[PDB]
Amino acid sequence: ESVEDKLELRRKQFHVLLSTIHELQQTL
Amino acid sequence: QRKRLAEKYRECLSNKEKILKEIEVKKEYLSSLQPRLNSIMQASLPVQ
Repeated sequence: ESVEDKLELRRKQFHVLLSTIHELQQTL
Repeated sequence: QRKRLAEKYRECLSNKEKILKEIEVKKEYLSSLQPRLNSIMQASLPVQ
């Protein structure tokens, strides 16, 4: 459960980074 | 005194040209780092 929570946190961080890259591509 | 005032005006014009060159360098650095960050994000998304 701890490993799954860490993997879900890494997946949410990667999704937040992809959303920030999409917002930067939309703003520029 | 007029020659010293002309030299001070030339130094002020050189400082203004250096400030304009720094502003142009910052604008070109932002314009280059925008596509550089886009390419870095496109490279990071394949690794992700």
